[PDB]
Amino acid sequence: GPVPSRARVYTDVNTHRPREYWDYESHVVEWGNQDDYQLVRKLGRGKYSEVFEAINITNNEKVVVKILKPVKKKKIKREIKILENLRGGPNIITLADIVKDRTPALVFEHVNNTDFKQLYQTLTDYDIRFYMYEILKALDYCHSMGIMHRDVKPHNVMIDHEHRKLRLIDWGLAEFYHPGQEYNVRVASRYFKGPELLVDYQMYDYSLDMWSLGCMLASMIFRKEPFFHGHDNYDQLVRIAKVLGTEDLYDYIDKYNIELDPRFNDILGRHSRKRWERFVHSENQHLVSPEALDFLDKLLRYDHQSRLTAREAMEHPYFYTVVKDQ
Ligand SMILES: CC(=O)Nc1ccc2ccn(-c3cc(NC4CC4)n4ncc(C#N)c4n3)c2c1
Repeated sequence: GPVPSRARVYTDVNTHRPREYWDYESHVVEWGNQDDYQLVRKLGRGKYSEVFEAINITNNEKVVVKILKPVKKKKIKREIKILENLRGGPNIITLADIVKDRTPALVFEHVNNTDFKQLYQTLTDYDIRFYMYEILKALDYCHSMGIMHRDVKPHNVMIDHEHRKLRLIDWGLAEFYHPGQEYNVRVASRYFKGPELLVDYQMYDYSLDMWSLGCMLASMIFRKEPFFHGHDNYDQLVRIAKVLGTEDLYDYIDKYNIELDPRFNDILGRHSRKRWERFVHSENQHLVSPEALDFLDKLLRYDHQSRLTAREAMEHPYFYTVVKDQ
């Protein structure tokens, strides 16, 4: 069987908490009053919800309402408990209310989000460093609180650019970290899935989020969205291997005694590790620095144990100007 793994940091944060902190199956949902909100317009669909802008008629606040499609009680309880545990944490979306009427609806703080397809193409070198640092504050916080996001991606990072305001949203896939637990690998968007998910290594941890973050950083500095563009989950690992190289991949598989799907055998092939420089062009060079590439290299690792922690990432030279300015 596969060799076990433990998070390097925040390993036992939940084991030290009272049971109720992480035992979300026992959680009793506190329902607010549905009549306090009126929907204004549809914002879009998720996997298991439709999202609206609304008004709290009680206080004239703009809010966001996520009306749940049918999902198991325990999955709703998990997201609620996590949002409550993290509330007040840096750049974590605030869950403001939970209502019903027999469908449950989560009510969030509204972020005046700048279009992800527009905003990203205006960002300067400084902006990317600044917003990356803001995401790292949210990830260090949630990790320190015993929670993996497991769905870090551009769509789940709301930025009100005028106010330099960022929030990490959509904690619907997040889970509590418990050492030894075998997690579901069927999480995250294709392009952002960590190698652990793609090879079916279940004993993963907070470090998953750091891979996803590295994918975001690469797509921003190189202006290549998505960065790792797979055709499916199998081809996704191939796309990663054509950049990181196959030697390190097979080293990771050996170290954890992972059983690789036989399918993969015929498709991974043999690939050198590429230098980052092949992704730099006249369009993106203003975003790309030695610091950026050093930081990126230390997030995008097969071996989850070798990736930077959120807290370590915050100390990287890439952020020195940002840290001084704050
Ligand atoms: C709520 C959730 O987890 N899922 C989700 C899924 C789809 C959409 C589509 C739009 N949203 C938004 C749009 C904006 N702001 C307005 C300017 C566009 N915000 N501001 C704050 C949240 C939250 N939470 C939000 N959500 C979604 C959220």
